[PDB]
Amino acid sequence: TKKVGLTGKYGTRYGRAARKQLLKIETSQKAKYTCPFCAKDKVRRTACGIWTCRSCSKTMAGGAYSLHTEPANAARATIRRLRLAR
Amino acid sequence: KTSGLYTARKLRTVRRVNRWADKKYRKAHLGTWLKANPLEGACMARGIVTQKIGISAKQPNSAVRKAVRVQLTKNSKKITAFVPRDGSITYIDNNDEVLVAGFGRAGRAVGDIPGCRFKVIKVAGIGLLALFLRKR
Amino acid sequence: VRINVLRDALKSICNAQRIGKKQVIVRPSSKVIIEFLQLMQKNGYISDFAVVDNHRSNRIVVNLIGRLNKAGVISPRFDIPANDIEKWVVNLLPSRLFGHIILTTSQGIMDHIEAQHRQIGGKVIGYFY
Amino acid sequence: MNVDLLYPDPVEEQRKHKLKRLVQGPNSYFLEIKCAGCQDIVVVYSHANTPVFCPGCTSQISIPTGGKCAFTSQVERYRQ
Amino acid sequence: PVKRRNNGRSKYNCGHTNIVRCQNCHRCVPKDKVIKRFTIRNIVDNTIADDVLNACVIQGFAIPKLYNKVQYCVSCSIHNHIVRVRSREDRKIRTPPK
Amino acid sequence: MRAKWAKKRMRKLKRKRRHMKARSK
Amino acid sequence: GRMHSKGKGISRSAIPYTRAPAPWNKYTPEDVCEQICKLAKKGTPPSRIGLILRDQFAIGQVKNVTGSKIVRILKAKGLAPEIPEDLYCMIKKAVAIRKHLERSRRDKDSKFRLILVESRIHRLARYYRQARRLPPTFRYKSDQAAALL
RNA sequence: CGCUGCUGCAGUUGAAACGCCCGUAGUUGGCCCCCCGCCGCCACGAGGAAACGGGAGCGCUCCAGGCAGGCCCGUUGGCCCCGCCGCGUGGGACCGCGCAGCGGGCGCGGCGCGCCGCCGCCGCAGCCCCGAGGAGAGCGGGCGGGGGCACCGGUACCGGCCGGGGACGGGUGAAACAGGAUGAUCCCGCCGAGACCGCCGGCCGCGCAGGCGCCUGCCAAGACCGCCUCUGUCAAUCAAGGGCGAAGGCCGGGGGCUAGAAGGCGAUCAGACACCACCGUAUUCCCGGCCGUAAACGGUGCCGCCCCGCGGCCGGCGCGCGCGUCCCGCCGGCCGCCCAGGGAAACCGGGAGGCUCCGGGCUCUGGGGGGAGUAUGGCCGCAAGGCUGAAACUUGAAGGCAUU
Repeated sequence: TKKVGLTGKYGTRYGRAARKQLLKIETSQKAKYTCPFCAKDKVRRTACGIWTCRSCSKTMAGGAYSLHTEPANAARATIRRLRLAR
Repeated sequence: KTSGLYTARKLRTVRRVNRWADKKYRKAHLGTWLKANPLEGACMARGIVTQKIGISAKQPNSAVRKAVRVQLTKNSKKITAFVPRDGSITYIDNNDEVLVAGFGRAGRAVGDIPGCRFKVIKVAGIGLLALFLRKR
Repeated sequence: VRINVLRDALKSICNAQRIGKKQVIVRPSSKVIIEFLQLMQKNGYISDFAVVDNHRSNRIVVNLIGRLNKAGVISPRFDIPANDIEKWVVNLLPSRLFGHIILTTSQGIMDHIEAQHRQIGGKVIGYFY
Repeated sequence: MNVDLLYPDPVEEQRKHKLKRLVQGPNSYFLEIKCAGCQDIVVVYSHANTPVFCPGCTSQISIPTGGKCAFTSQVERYRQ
Repeated sequence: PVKRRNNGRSKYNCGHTNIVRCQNCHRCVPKDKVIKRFTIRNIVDNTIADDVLNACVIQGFAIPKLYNKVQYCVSCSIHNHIVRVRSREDRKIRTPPK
Repeated sequence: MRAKWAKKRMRKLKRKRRHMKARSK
Repeated sequence: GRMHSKGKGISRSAIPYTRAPAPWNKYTPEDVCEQICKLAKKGTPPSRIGLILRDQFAIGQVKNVTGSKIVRILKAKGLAPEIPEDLYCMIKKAVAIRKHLERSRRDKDSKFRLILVESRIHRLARYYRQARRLPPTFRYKSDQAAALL
């Protein structure tokens, strides 16, 4: 138990860069996110892009390793401003 | 400075740590010098002269100060010692016992003899001064 | 923070004399400063000292006749053995006959000359010459 | 001039700060003031920052400021 | 020794000033140390102003002025005589002279 | 800048020395 | 000097020399103690209870008119704040900066002010715990602070 | 040798204030109660080996000595000193520190007492220092390039065009390599992209420092001020420990206009591979982490006190007056000049003053020049490297500030 928290599965294999990158992505993939609809931290991933709330029971499209993504958060915000204008 | 009736420990610690900062205390009490000194705490030591050599004078003086390369018996450490007085190198011959004593600068070098830390005092068991005055 | 009340009071007393003023006001009044001023007044170094009642920590107005050279506090209050009340005299003041070190003793806060006669030793509060 | 201490000038003391003075003292007072609707006098702080309402006209008579409270309705003066 | 209390800069109650460049040298110079002489001149020289003023067919148009803040680096300023090396006595003077 | 140039020279000797210790482990 | 800033300021309050009630003031100790008790019913903090007595009523100094300070009046009625108001007011501020921090992760300046405010809550709590004005069990954590407010 | 500094060193520039802020131990704590209980404290006791040291007497011929000697105090050989944190008694200023109700009676509680109870039993003024130019909290009122986040506008540079028109254009110290009838440069009409926030813009301001400047909207804060608001010392500095920290750099993505480490190049010059011209990769810029350094400066740690005038600016507040961004003050910040004072001077005087006349509190660091911020071990970092950190050895100066 120390630096390689979830990447201990790999063992002494695949090299440090891959394990460090995997530690960020795998932690995000295995994380629990807040349902936009039910506001409870029970959204988990079923497949890349498919995230399902285990309380709300709602499936939402999302980033492969995160419910929301940085490009997409920008897009919703631009769409609301542009929609308010038109 | 620390000014508390209960600050004696801090003041003692500061003196202990700060005392070593002065170079002369560190030479005297660290103990590195005692191991390093070719004469280990001794006033002087005996040795055999492997080579009679002359060390050129440092500027601005110009001279071939006469010196001997001596292997001290106690530590088997070879050293350079100046043979004092005029033309007294003649008494020294290589493969001859000699006694080497400090130059009075406590391991430092005196005047224009570069890197000479000691002077011969007795060659073949007879004092160099006596030979130059022709006493013996 | 204002740890030593005496030091602030006595530096103001000496700063006012150096410019040369007739009245000085000391911001904090302490019963020890009041005693210190009293010993100096009796010896004649200073005149009347008036303790205004702030109802908070109080103030002191000390009248200066101009005869005080240096008045100071030795901090920490150090412990002076009776066979050392003479050692302090030469290190701190000018001449044995002129000058007064105040030391607190079980008998009270008194000048060293008095303590030396009583054969008692206390804890030094400060030097007034 | 022989003006000295322990007995200092009142006018000179006012200009000096409340705590930087021989006796630290209030710089504020209470005001006897009379409203347009009600002629009874309400005693108010001179530096009230609280919302203060008249015992008569429903609207507050106190307007809070950085220093002395300003008033919105009729004004009396100098409490006695 | 410290030559100037100002330290050659007018920085007071600050740790950093916006960089500007010498107009001549192009050296980055903190805004406080720049020489900064503002100049208001005329679009054409006085020697040509008379002839241009006569030429204009407009009723009352003066030669329009050009406003530029020249900011110079220390070296650019001493070489181009914008500022002079003064004695320790006159170094203190602050009023614009001449 | 002889002090800044001495430090760089010291660093290019310490990195060489660190490499030499690594050859022998 | 300010505890957590290199700032020096003096904007204090100067209590009068007279510790005796003013002549114009007509409120008996019970009259103002009643106001203090009804102001506690509104839930107003003792800093506000003291201000309300000062401006709507004319009792500029409560201890002058009564014999005890606002919290002594409250403690006698057992109506004092369970958590002393000073700590509680710091705790409101800590949660308020923490709420803003939840939206913005790049306000390093805001985070810094939190460390200073939190440090006060710890310092005042240790004094309050030692005085026993706070139960010894009390611990200000941070994540659990939202519930504590 | 005050070159180790308790007395008693130094740290603006000679060597040396940690880049900043929080912070635990540690150290240090405003004022305050006359009366005692425990402290430390101090006084004097006992009791503790001589030698030695100091010292009484004594002519070993003097002497270094030695306790001798002279018909002799009970002839001498006295007396002082083991630093003793031990003890005994006294004092109780200073120094900390004490939460609990008392008191009467019963009562001779198993030779005297206290306990330990029990009874309101009517005897207690029964039971609160005050409110720090300490600190936190509050409310009010303005304040600012303080922070974040979204939105945005403006030219300029660069590129891609449409038109026009015609020989050179760049570049410089002078040039030269690049560019130009594939019509460049130049002018206009547009367009793309990415940076950047001009002039206003400062002895302005804000921020804990590093730092901070488009336009709008939002969010949380912050110092200052005013106060008859609250609390009642809740504090000061700080190893260990946490966070932050220009630029350059590194890592994983985005982006790529401008400059531009490297690279290449034309001119130089004996040679320049350098400066100067030109092209240009990393970089610059964004997001998520690292790094942990700067002449991170005021080369000046932090909290507190008094301290001499004359100014300017800045943010509050109040006073005067008819009355104006007027005037005088107050508080806080930024500053200039400065009488003393200090200093080796330079100078500093909102301190570097109140210091050989040397002692308000706390931390840090230095101890001639090098070797060397090296070696080695450690810790940390992806690395670069950071933090810690010698010695052998060498040397008579190195340095500060002034004056010709």
